Amino acid sequence: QKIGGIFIVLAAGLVLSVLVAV
Amino acid sequence: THVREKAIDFSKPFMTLGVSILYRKPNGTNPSVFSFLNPLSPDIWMYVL
Repeated sequence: QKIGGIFIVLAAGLVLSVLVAV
Repeated sequence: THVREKAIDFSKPFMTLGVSILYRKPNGTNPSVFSFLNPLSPDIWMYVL
């Protein structure tokens, strides 16, 4: 639809913010 | 009327009227908050918080 499955980019920013530096 | 004027002869009418319409009354409605999800899909709610 248009209403579900959009949340990915903020967790991808978290991956850049936290996942990047182990 | 005319086709009865053809049929028989007429003295003055005692009431001249039309057709009208008969319908009911809504007699109230039900307000929210009992639904407020209607434009949105009913699946995706809590995931922001």
